[PDB]
Amino acid sequence: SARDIHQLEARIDSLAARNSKLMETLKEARQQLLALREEVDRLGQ
Amino acid sequence: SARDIHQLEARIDSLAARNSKLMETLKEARQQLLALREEVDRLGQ
Amino acid sequence: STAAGQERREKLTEETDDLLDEIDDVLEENA
Amino acid sequence: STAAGQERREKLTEETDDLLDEIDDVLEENA
Repeated sequence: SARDIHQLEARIDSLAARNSKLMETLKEARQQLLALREEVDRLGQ
Repeated sequence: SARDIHQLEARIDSLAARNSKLMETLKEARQQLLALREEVDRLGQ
Repeated sequence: STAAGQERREKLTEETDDLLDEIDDVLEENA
Repeated sequence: STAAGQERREKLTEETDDLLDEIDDVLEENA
């Protein structure tokens, strides 16, 4: 119970960090997708 | 304790689903970034 | 420059726009 | 078509490559 609580909390901390990293990487992807779409429009015009 | 264990389990379930969604969306962004990089190289060729 | 080339760039940009809107949704829902 | 336009597309593709390798890292570490 004390040990279960502690291991449930550490799994939460872990997923929380993973989600944070995934979210950051996705915001970077968002920005680079937009920059490549603008270059594709410039190249095709 | 029963109620705590359940709430920690439901937060874990929640974060697990969020991670899954973020991961899926990032795999999609990966494929689209590659397709845009190939079009950039075709247009600048 | 060909019709097939223009159609390909339109398809790719349109898919990119659908993914940008979906990314923005994902990022706001995970807030 | 200009030297600046070529340098721009090279910068953009090289940044896209760095982000592709980082995405692959992130996706493998996740699993």
